[PDB]
Amino acid sequence: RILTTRNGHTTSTTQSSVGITHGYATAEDFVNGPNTSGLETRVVQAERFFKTHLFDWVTSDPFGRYYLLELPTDHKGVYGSLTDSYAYMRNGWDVEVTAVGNQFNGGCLLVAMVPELCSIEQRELFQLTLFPHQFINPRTNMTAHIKVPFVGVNRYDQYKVHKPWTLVVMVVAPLTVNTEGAPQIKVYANIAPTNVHVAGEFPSKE
Amino acid sequence: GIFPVACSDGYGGLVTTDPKTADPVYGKVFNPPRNMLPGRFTNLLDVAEACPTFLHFDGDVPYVTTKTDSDRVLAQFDLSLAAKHMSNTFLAGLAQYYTQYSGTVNLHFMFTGPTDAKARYMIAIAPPGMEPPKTPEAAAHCIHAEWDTGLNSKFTFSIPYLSAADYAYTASDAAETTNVQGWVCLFQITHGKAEGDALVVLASAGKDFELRLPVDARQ
Amino acid sequence: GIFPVACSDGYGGLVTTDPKTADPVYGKVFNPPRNMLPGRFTNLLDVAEACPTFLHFDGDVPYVTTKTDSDRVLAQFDLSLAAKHMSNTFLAGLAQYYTQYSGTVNLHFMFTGPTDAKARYMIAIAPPGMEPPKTPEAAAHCIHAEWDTGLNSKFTFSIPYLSAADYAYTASDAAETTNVQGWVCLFQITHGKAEGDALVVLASAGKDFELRLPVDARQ
Amino acid sequence: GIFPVACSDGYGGLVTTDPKTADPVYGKVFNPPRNMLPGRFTNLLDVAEACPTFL
Amino acid sequence: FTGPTDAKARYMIAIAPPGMEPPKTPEAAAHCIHAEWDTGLNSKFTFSIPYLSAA
Amino acid sequence: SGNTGSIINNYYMQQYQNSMDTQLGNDWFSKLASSAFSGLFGALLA
Amino acid sequence: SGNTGSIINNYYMQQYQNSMDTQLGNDWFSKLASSAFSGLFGALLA
Amino acid sequence: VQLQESGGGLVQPGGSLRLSCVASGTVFSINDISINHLGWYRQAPGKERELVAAITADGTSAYEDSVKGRFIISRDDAKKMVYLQMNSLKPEDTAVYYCNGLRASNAGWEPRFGTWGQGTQVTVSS
Amino acid sequence: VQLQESGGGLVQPGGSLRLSCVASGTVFSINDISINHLGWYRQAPGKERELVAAITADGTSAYEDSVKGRFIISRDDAKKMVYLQMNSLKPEDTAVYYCNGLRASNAGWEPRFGTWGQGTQVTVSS
Amino acid sequence: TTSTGESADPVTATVENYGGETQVQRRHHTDVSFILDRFVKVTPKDSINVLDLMQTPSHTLVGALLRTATYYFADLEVAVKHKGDLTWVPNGAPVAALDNTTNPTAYHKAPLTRLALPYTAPHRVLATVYNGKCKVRGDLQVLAQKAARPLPTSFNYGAIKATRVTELLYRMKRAETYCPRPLLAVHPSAARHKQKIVAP
Amino acid sequence: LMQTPSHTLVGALLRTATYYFADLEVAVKHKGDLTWVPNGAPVAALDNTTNP
Repeated sequence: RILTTRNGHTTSTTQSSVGITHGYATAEDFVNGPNTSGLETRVVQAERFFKTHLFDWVTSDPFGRYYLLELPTDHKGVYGSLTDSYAYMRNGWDVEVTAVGNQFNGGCLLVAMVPELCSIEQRELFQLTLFPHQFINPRTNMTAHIKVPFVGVNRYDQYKVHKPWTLVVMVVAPLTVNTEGAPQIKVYANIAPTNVHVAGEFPSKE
Repeated sequence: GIFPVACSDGYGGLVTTDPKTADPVYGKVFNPPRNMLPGRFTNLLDVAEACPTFLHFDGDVPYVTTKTDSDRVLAQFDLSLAAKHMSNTFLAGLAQYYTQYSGTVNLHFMFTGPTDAKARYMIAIAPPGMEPPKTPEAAAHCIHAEWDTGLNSKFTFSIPYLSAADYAYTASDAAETTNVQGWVCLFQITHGKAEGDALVVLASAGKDFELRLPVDARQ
Repeated sequence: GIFPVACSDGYGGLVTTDPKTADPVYGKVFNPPRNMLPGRFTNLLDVAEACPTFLHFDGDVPYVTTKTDSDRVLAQFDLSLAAKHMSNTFLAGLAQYYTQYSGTVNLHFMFTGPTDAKARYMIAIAPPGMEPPKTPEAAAHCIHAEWDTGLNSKFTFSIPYLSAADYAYTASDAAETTNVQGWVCLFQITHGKAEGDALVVLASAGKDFELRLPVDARQ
Repeated sequence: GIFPVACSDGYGGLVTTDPKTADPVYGKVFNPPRNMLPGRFTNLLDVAEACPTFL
Repeated sequence: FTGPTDAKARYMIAIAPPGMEPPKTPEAAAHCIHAEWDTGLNSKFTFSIPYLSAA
Repeated sequence: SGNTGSIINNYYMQQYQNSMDTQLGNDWFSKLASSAFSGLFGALLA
Repeated sequence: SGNTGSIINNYYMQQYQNSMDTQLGNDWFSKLASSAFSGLFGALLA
Repeated sequence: VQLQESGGGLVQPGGSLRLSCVASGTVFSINDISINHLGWYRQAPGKERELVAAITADGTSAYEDSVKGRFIISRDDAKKMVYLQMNSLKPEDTAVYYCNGLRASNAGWEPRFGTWGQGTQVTVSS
Repeated sequence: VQLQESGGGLVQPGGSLRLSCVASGTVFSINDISINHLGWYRQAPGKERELVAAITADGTSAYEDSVKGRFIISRDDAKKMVYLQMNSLKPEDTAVYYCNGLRASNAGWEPRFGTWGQGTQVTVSS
Repeated sequence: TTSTGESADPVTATVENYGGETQVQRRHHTDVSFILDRFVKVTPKDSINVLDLMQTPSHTLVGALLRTATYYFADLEVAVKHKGDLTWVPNGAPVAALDNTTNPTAYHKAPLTRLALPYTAPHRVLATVYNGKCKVRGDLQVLAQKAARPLPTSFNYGAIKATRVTELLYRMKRAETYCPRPLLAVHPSAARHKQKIVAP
Repeated sequence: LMQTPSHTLVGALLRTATYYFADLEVAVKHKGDLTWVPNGAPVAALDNTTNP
């Protein structure tokens, strides 16, 4: 079950994959609108991967433990400079989460992309399967793949005052090692912006 | 002379759910374009079929671990949308605003333990009028299905809609006697070296589920 | 029997902007002929495009004189129809009766000094989110234009409409912080023997300017 | 101007056997099927002809 | 890859062109030309170092 | 074509509702705003 | 097609009763619920 | 869902008691009503708890022929309370009284229809 | 646009003061309201002017833990005035108080949102 | 019916798996346009009220069913019981305009007054939840953040003012909803939470 | 429908059938506001205004 993704001049290959999940749409809608006066432009040098560390999955975490990650985060490449060079942006996301332990472990994880998550309740965790999601079960697979478009009440956004997405990873069944599995597991991510657009140049630095 | 008319008694009051409109005040307003935005839904019973949600078992966990002993019952509960085991799903949350229902309800089971743990389960439905079964031998005489773990780690079973009337109530938190719609029973037949491994379970609507008569009880 | 009707509750009051008429009292009146009189206008946004009006700079004068020193900023102000520099034009006077707008705004610059005085200017727009530039070098990285004096003594520049929403407010006299729509900055690049000469500046609507939602705040 | 009408005196009261209807409140309700059930009667003078009774 | 059937791993390889010190951490090397694979049924991988220069 | 939005014909004849105009035998600004010069004036490069 | 059940046309023009939509040139769940897999997966006997 | 009572404790025989049923509120469900049939039960030490009386939806009242004619029962639905009158005090009153509801089967009234009660005891001994 | 205050001057320590905020009227603009969050600031000689308290749109009130529990604040919107109560007088009250509004950012309240104030000073020394 | 769990793909199992029969469905009562079209009471204030759809209580039928959508659009109707005269003002207008009569004013006529208002916000769509706030001083930070996590201020349909307001009810028309969210029921303490149905 | 007295015209003529079907109209003279609630609904819903 091999799958190979490529964004720009970077690649990524996995051998235990159960597909891609397209959440909330499969295409992108109208980019040119009456609000930019026709001054937008695309940047293809900004669409590629970058990595980060999420948390360590120990055998002592009960059901309901979660980890939040706000998108777009502090980045240093060309994308992290776009937010310093322009005033309005829009782009979709492409996420991939990996938890590597041998096939003699037990437990389950659940990754999901949630628009505008602000302090979900405790009972609301039982219904997190309404958003685009995927499970990570060491018995079977080790990777998750999701794709999301740009959503918002505006056609272009100001990322210094609004973060429209959120990647949240929850524990539905605790980890078990059974004297044959790995003592613990570390979770990493891999993210690439898709279909970026910019408008409204800024003055210089100083 | 002008057209004579006869104002009628008992007609014309205000009713909060009548099918008629009001009078306009502000005219010629145009909206910003909103066509083809991602993620629309029109019927609230399509997100209930496309997206299932977790059940609730004793201990605040959505799963049931395998037992190593002479008792083989994993979970047993009444068949009702007001049951305690269904108090956190999207189905009960939506059904609390209607009075009657009918149709199928689906259940999904997923196995989690390692590659060298195997198990075997069974699920039955007991119609009302006789106490429910406690042992798999006795439950083998109801409507039942039976599966086991493998490469495909999920199973799906449809609780049939069986009754005398054509519709059934969603209300009446019982906390009492007199079951009306029956029970469902999950059993563990046997298992090999699977102590402590969990089986998560979800719930969702069926092909022909239906919901009628809206009401407002402030829940 | 006569046609029965049902008088309704909540309908029929008086509203000062409803679309309906009154009953006639005096009939068969003929008017004197008034066809083709000179100087008609139908839309109040056509005299705003055909006829620009003067701006207001510090000193109660509609112009800005060339400076002979190391500071090169001539005028800088927020982009809003409620700004102080726009308080005397026909555009602000008309826009004070609406709540929202959108589109382009035009600016006209005219040079006055003698035939042996020459100059060179530049104009930029800084979008919101970062303090505006003070020097032409720094403003060279925005949207800008640059001209100079000659035989044609006038220039015209269109401030683009750039924002997240589709419409923007005309209200909120600020006298405070938190700019919303940006600034515009007029600079003087260089000049030859033009000390004391003035540059008058006017303002007018654009091709696609639009104005909506009338209101009455008694101004 | 709007269409002028003349409300009339002596008309419009409530009568318990008039031929007219009321206003709906609750809409889109469907009934369970009841077609061809055994033992129907439409006129109360047909069970008086089909079934005599004792003196 | 050589280890037993119950050992799994994940690797990454990058190239840093001349003019700036090379990266020490995978996060920092994620901004070069790179590839990333993992162990499975096919135990081999192949990567081509591009020829990039002025001359 | 003012601020009126009913779709049923008026009840009274047009002779009683309004006054009638006669003929003898603004609106210059909509011709004037249409004749404005848009293009560039000099030779254009780039 | 909301909760409205009269059979006689509205009195006021559509321009005054509601606001008018424009065009530029949910509902994904009704496509998603239709693509669900119903049949059995393995070989079937009996 | 669980009914409270008050007015008991240690009391001397020969007084006058009015036991009160401080209900939890009777959150009871759907408009299917007019099966509102409450009652009172007594309980003996180590001997099965026995009925005393039962009130029907509107007006009928029956008692155990041991206490028949001596006690008076009535309910007040406008405020949703029910009480028990205790006159003609005998030594037989030493029992714990439970304010609860009835089932009204074909043979006889069946019990709750509830979780359980707490109870109030009236033991009189001279 | 500029708020006036009254009730200050030269006062002896140990009295009872109610500082009053004679607003210019608060001509404040569009229906975007419920961000009405006023406050009070104190200022020290040559030392940066510090906050004292802040009132939220409806009911929440916070104070500097130096004066916490000692002062009472409340606003009256029906007539659009806000006041400051001064009880438990200490030597620490020697500061000029500014009746102004707040910004309510993520980290902390930010200042005006205004041109500036005039102020009233309450210096007490025994 | 077996399948892969992690794949997150929908799968439904009918009663034909064990010999049953699949019947006819009628789902008219769950449509968004239908169910959200009815009046809902709101606690009003004496003089000035800002018409915002997040003032319906979250436990009522319309309140919660609205709150299971992230973005929405609708027109509005209000029914007001007042004394004096009632003046409406569009989105984003000065608060001095609440005193001027040229703005749509309905003269008092008993018992109440029902109106129909358009949608006048500048955005293409509204929102029920917004992630803008990007989230000793113990109480300070509490009441700072508690008031620093509301919605933006341009999410409203206007304002009304009268000499006194006694009732105020909302009704939505042409409702559309995007991107669903959780919706929860009352959690029973015992084995079941039962309403006392109509029964004597 | 079994609350009509058995001696009236409608009461008895209805009671000479074992099974029946009909819609309903009511005419009420009251004070305050009147709330209707469908078959089989909780008795708390008699206080909520969203019901007709």
